[PDB]
Amino acid sequence: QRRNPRLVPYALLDDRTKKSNKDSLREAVRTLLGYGYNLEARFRIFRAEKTYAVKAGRWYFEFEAVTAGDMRVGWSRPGCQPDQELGSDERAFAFDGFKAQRWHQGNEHYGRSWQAGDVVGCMVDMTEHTMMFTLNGEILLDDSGSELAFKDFDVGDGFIPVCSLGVAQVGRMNFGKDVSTLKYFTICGLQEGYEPFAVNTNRDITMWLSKRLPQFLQVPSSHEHIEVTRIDVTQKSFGSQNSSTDIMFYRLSMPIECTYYYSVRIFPNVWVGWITSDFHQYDTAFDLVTVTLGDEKGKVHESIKRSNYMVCANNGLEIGCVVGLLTFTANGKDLSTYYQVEPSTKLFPAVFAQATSPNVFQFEAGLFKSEHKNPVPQCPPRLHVQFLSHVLWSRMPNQFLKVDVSRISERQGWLVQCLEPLQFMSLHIPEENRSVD
Amino acid sequence: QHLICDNLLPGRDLLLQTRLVNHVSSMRPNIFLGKKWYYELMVDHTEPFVTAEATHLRVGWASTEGYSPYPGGGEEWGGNGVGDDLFSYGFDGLHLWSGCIARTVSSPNQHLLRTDDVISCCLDLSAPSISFRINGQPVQGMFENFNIDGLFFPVVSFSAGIKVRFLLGEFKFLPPPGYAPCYEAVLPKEKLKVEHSREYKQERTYTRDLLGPTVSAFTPIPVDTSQIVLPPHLERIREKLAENIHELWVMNKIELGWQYGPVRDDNKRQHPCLVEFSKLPEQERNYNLQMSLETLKTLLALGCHVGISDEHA
Amino acid sequence: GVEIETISPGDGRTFPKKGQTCVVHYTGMLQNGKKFDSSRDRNKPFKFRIGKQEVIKGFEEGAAQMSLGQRAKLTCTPDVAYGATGHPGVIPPNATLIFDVELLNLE
Repeated sequence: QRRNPRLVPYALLDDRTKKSNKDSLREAVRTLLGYGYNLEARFRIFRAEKTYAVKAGRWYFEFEAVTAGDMRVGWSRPGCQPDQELGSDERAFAFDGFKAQRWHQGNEHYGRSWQAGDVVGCMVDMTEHTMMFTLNGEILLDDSGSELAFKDFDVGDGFIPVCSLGVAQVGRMNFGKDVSTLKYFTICGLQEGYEPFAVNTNRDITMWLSKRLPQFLQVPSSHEHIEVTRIDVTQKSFGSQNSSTDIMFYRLSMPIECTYYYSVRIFPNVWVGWITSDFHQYDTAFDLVTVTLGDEKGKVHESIKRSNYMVCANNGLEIGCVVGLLTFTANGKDLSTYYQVEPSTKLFPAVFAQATSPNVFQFEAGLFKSEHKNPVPQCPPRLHVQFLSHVLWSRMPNQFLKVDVSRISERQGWLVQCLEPLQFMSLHIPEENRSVD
Repeated sequence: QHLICDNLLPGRDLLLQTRLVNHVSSMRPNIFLGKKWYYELMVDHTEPFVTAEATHLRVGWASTEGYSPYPGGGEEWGGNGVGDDLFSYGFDGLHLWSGCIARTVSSPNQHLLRTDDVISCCLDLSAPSISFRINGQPVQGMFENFNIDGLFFPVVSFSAGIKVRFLLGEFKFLPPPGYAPCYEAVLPKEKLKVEHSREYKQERTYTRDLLGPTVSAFTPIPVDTSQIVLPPHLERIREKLAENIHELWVMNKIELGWQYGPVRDDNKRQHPCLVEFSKLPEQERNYNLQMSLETLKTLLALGCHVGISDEHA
Repeated sequence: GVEIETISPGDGRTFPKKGQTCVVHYTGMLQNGKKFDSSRDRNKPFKFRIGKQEVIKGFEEGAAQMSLGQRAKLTCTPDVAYGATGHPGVIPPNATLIFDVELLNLE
């Protein structure tokens, strides 16, 4: 019911004319107990640049606690990873502002919880191997009658001011330069033999928050059980038996622009496709180009493309043959889902998969490795040391874009306007295409 | 020295080729969309070149479950239409973008994005279509059958000395075609505030504020209490208290003075429903005889225990 | 035959004739999008005479069919461009060129 002006759910519409329906059963309840029937009822990491990692002296900065939840503030070694979460190893030396404890390979109580609108403060001795915090001007104490919170560490490559946030929290960190906004420095600090980060700098210290979008990386020796074995046709083996092996999206490095095919070998649920140079879709599912024609009047408006992430599913030798355009073979069967549309795009060889068995995937009418490098007679195929077997990993940190835009906003017509052009300095790796400044 | 320059240089493929580009920022008017909707823009500044490169200004929609908005430094050059979660348009020589690939649609003017232009974009509700127009003239709107997930909202991006005006209400010129303006998705309680398109910055000299990720359309989920069957002891007990519940629909209507009539006309004092609960059928008192049944099953099935204790009447 | 896509309209009737200098601001790139030349960069408006075989023939013929204020996105054929010899260091052998040219003044 057409042109209905109330086409919204329960969450927003006028329930006061529905309060005649609400209070109808608020007074009809009095006909029940008068009768005798009653009723009874993600986590982001924030850190400074590794080149500021001071390895000597007595240092201090503060944190303002604004809202409720995850407030973890501390100092960590430069090898701390934002792929994981804070504290759960020997690297991070942090204090839990909520739940009244401190994180270094575990949990043990320290101090209290924050308040809304706080200033925490954290102080680190680097010459001496102690580390004493504070809170709102008050030094924080342990259960064992000690303000000397973190002791007996190892002085390696210094310690960077780190942090962590949760789901709906707002944070405020001050690395010096703002002595007028030092709310508890005058009682603790200079009178305790310490220093802020205001001691020398003339620049604004760059922050390295973690990155939401997963973009892939080299396959290291860093997994419990992931080991591509480079073998000499000229496959790439595997093994992935662990306790947590849900989904890893694999891909090779080098793409094909716009004649040869490409073979896998699997026993069983396991996909085979092609990745275009933007694939940062992490999902344990199946999901996603589709733009039409335009012929100055319409009248055809059919399609452009098919590719946007190509789909397949004793030996499953499912094969992505290329050019021309794209098709698929499967153990000899030229199956359906011809993805034969690509104008001038670059396509990564790709495998998206789970892990059930070890020694499970492989790789490679002649064969393939001509079409990448510059020499292209190259009918004998040959593997190369530049061929890597990347794994899509989650969170590698980003820079902070120290000056942004001098925009202004209006309402009477909503004028939004900037007039100060800033510029990058962007370099893009040509063969693993992505733009870094 | 000539020989390295002939071989290693001009391939642009072994080395790390570089450039510099302009910073891109995107803004959205805090709207969401979980018939066909319609928003406008009037671009009031041109600046084709205030750099040693061209300037850009793109208009269009987006999604929300995917592509955290990282400015320039993430995917290629940042902005609008550069990912799969972005469907954008608009240029001098108005060729559009989707997933950082430019396609070359036409219109028989090939205008700029001047000081005196209006875009005319649209988006279909419950249909996967987006069609643009320049000054009303059709640009042969394009985007058909992309993803329907998350929520759709206009995220116009810009990198120039350019000012624009959201014609969103304070409407000045817009055709109406189809049926929806975006002044109606801001109807009940939400206001018209414009942000920096998911805002991971708070550009302050002292301390940028920090943030957590996110926490998240007229087809909700109701509650269902049909398949919890009443016992026939509490079934009459409910209809004993419903015998003294339909009289409450007389009790709030014996003050209103719309007495009995064999026809049903409430606005001229005709009302065939003054007789009580069990005596009238489920025809005209169906709004007050079937009403008491399922709405009292869940009175003792949503945990609210009312055992068979005292006398319902 | 070179692909001349107009971008902005100028005035159309006052076109460059044979025997004049052409004030052009131009930015050239390869087919891949990589930028190999500019004139906004060095910040001098380019100038050349039509017909004296100074600028390449694709640039010359595409600068012929424009006017004042009109800008164009020439997509020049490599055989009218530098050709299979290309240019040793800048242009690879047989690659198409995308020029964004813009006239400013004439003679």
